[PDB]
Amino acid sequence: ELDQLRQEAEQLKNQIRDARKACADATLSQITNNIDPVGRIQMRTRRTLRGHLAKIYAMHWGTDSRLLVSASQDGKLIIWDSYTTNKVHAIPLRSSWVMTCAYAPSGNYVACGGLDNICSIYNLKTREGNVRVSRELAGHTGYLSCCRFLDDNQIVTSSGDTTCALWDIETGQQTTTFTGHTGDVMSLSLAPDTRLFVSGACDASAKLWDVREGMCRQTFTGHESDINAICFFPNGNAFATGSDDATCRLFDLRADQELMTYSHDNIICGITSVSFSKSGRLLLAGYDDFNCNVWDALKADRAGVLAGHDNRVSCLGVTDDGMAVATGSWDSFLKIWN
Amino acid sequence: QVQLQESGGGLVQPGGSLRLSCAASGFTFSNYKMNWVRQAPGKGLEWVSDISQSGASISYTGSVKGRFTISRDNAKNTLYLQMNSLKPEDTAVYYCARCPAPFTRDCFDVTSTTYAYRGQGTQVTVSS
Amino acid sequence: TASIAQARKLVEQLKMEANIDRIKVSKAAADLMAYCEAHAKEDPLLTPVPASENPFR
Amino acid sequence: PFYRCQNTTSVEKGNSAVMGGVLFSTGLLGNLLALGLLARSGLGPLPSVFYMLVCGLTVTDLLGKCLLSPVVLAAYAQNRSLRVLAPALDNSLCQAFAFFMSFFGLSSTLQLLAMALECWLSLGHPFFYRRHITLRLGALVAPVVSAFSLAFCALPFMGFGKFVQYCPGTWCFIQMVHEEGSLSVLGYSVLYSSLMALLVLATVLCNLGAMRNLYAMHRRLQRHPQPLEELDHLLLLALMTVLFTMCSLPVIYRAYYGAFKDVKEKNRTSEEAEDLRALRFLSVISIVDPWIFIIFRSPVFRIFF
Amino acid sequence: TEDQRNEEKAQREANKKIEKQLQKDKQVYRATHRLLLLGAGESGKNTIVKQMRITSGIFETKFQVDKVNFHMFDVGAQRDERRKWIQCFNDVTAIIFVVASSSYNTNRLQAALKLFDSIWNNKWLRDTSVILFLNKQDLLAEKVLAGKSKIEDYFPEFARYTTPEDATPEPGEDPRVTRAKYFIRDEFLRISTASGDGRHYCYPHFTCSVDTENIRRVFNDCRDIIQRMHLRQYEL
Ligand SMILES: CC(C)CCC[C@@H](C)[C@H]1CC[C@H]2[C@@H]3CC=C4C[C@@H](O)CC[C@]4(C)[C@H]3CC[C@]12C
Ligand SMILES: CC(C)CCC[C@@H](C)[C@H]1CC[C@H]2[C@@H]3CC=C4C[C@@H](O)CC[C@]4(C)[C@H]3CC[C@]12C
Ligand SMILES: CCCCC[C@H](O)/C=C/[C@H]1C(=O)C[C@H](O)[C@@H]1C/C=C/CCCC(=O)O
Repeated sequence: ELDQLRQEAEQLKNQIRDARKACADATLSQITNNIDPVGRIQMRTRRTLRGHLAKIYAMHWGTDSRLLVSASQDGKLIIWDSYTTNKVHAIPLRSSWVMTCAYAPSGNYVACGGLDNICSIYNLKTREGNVRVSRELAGHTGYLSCCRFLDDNQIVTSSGDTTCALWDIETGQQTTTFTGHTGDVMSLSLAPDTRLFVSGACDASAKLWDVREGMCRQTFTGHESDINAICFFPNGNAFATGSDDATCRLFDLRADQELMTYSHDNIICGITSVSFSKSGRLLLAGYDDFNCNVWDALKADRAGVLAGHDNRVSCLGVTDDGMAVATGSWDSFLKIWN
Repeated sequence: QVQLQESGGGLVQPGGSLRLSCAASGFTFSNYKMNWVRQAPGKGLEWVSDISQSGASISYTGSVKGRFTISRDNAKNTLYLQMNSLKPEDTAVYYCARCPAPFTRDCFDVTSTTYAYRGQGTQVTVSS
Repeated sequence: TASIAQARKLVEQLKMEANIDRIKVSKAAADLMAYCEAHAKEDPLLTPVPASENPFR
Repeated sequence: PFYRCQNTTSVEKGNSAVMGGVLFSTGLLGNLLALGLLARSGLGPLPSVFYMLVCGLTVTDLLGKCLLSPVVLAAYAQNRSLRVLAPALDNSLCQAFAFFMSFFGLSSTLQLLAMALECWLSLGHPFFYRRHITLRLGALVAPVVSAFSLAFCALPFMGFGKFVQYCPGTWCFIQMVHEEGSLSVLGYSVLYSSLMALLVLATVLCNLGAMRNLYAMHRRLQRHPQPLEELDHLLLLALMTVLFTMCSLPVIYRAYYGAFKDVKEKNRTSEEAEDLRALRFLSVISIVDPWIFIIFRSPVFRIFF
Repeated sequence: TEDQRNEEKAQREANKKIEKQLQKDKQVYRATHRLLLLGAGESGKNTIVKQMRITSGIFETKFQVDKVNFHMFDVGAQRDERRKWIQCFNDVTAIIFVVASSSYNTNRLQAALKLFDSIWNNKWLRDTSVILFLNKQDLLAEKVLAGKSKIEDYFPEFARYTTPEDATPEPGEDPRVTRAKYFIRDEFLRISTASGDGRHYCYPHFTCSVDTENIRRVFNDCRDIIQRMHLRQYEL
């Protein structure tokens, strides 16, 4: 009987591939060939943040574009001032091997987690003035890979259990469970409207999820290896994913297929982080070669290189306003570029 | 999408010979290391053999050395496993396992849980 | 049960995803180019932001 | 007068300034190569305690050769001793030259002892090194050593110790002899000699401990449990210790001899010749340190060597 | 803007306090030596953790040896896909790899060998030493002395293997037990020496689940690793 299900799945996949091919009347590169190239932008480190002990693994810019949160595996979650480089808070983490961090839009709460399988919440604006654990989300059965705040009460978290979950910070329970991924989820990305989120699960495929409906709305299979990074396009209609194959691929929720690929022969190392600028014309992706290459979202060319780090690049994020970009690396130093 | 289609397996008597074939697709067959794993009836996954990207370094398990021959041809993205002499204990579903990442030699495809880069496998049985 | 339940869920999800409202790629590329050229000047990274306005001086 | 050319303004022509020119040029070239390799490393490796210690040591050695060699050679050449070589407000340049000489010697000895102790603590007491020793400590080691050397060599100007000119007339040093026996003039000399001997013995003991730890590591590596392993560090440390001892023992021996091994000095010529040699050998430490500590370790040199 | 300058001074004071706190944290950290414990499911690693300690995805085991803090971390309750989260332990002092030598037939010894090879070849682990604890030696002795579990049936190269000259057999141990032990050791030695060396070293130690000397063995391995890491300093 399993052969019938296998043949049915094969025919469904073939029909979906034929449909995607029929919708591919043209290619984004052939149409953008007329777009003016960005050329070259010599970005320099305007601010250097020091104080982290162990290798930094995660980072997330704040909506205010002033404060930033970075998580290191030394058991500390430091908040830095983008303009003055002054550390605002020094939150010691109960779990040393922290692998994710999230800064709430309002800045009243902060989340983080890792191998402990617990996404602890921290309140930065307590009446006492100190930062204390607000909620512990210990329902996951795997290491927390990435987390992003939907609001002051809702937060999406990725775990090594190959399933994402929507959490209610007030009650501390899984509001909705997202199943369907084959491998361990690595990164998360919230749409501008906070209604959809995508993620890779070490299966060379990205899935579109609905926060309210709680189902895999769409699925992409453009990559060829494990996906470690994902970020939505500023418009919310497309997203780019970073994989160990050393290639970045742009996917559109409406096209349901890969639009273009960003890669180079000399670039053979894996990808760790990917992010878009305010306009989305620049695709800043971190690579394991100790430098971050800026790829033109339209021309598929390297518009710049950020070789200021001495160790592997782990996280990368651009401010909502797009003023400056900070690149995290295992060297325990955060460099802000502009 | 990564796709692996194993073939060449079937029934055989003790001392026979089979030549399994796996049709690779959806990736650069030459940039990834190929590994053969089997799951005996009522048992866990067992590593059989591997073959490097260029095909120079080859290794087999002690129960397979000098009995099976692995081979690959990147010119068509296909893997092979020549079985010279089988025995009843060799009955198992042979799955084709690919390296997690390219340009690497550290494999973690023996995972018991569902591996995202393995084929459906081919059923091979040996009986007198 | 689990072996067949996984396949059943996969088939159901694939059926649900097959009937989506797929859009052409030309229109998506045109919309992306329009969005890029619209907020081009509003991107401090794409265009050279003045030194005075830059808080990172 | 024991010091034949003390109040003198001559230089027994019977002495050719070749032995100083070579000692100056070789050391200058060595220190220049060392600093060039260090600058190449800093422009691109990462900083470390040993790196900063070696940097301080080589910079101090270069700053010495400069001042001193320049004055001596000036003299020999021009043909006027230091007491008249600055024919000006300068019965000076004879006490200042000896002050700088003693300061640089004591500072080189102290920095060598500090590096030996750091290596010994790192290789024999790894936990203690990881716990207490950091780059902030190595950064302050050299300034503190220089300050201590200055404070110690400033004593002859407070009535405890004197500086006198020797036979060649082109250089000066602590009054190792003792005129008639003023525990005040002889006190500073004997104290400097004792301090130098103690520092040399401590450095030798630290080098022996480091070599023992390296030999133990080599024995453990013989079994399974571009760069070079401890086997080359063993030879490097052995050569360094041997040369340092052979260059530091003569001056201490001569100091003790002029201090207590005499009642009325005899054979002034031999005493002066031996006093000159002693420092001739002691000056070789500054030429040996840069090579052994950087050049023999630099991969660029090991490729051909 | 006097208020702006006052807020800047307050933030500078807070930053100075946080810098003092971070200096204290670094002093406490560099004095601590983190260790990763890994091994097959059938290995006796649980007994080792129990002896050393006498829902969460990771367990912390703190033990002191000669006034030296050691933080051994167990990564239990985690999926067997280790290719991702194993990278987080790149800076650990050592990786305590516990393998059951008597677990050879499926053939768990082959799986342990492949896991050790992958750990040794992992790019992000080429600078991390692995402490190989060949656990369950009594079971291997009982199986090879009075048993029909011929190693040549699952390791044809064993038929031609012979006890090396450097072998230090235990007083009273049967020659066959020592031969099997040293063959299983060389099985990992080949992988650890031919795949690369110089950046990290393997410390094979024949131990048992109840052996209390495992703590001293880990202490000696940490000493050796820290010494060999300090030796790198002397390279300009
Ligand atoms: C930590 C390392 C890399 C930096 C410090 C090394 C160098 C640059 C510094 C530290 C202390 C310095 C010495 C301090 C005292 C004196 C006294 C005087 O007679 C001339 C300068 C001299 C001789 C200095 C030479 C340069 C010196 C040795
Ligand atoms: C004393 C330390 C801290 C500072 C070192 C600076 C050097 C350049 C200074 C300090 C004191 C100085 C000495 C003090 C007084 C005299 C006068 C006369 O008798 C000859 C020179 C001599 C002996 C000076 C030579 C230069 C000198 C040695
Ligand atoms: C001297 C002990 C500390 C070392 C300080 C410095 O490095 C020494 C440099 C020496 C040279 O290189 C040339 C010259 O020898 C100079 C110092 C003079 C020593 C005795 C005079 C030699 C002579 O009259 O011919």
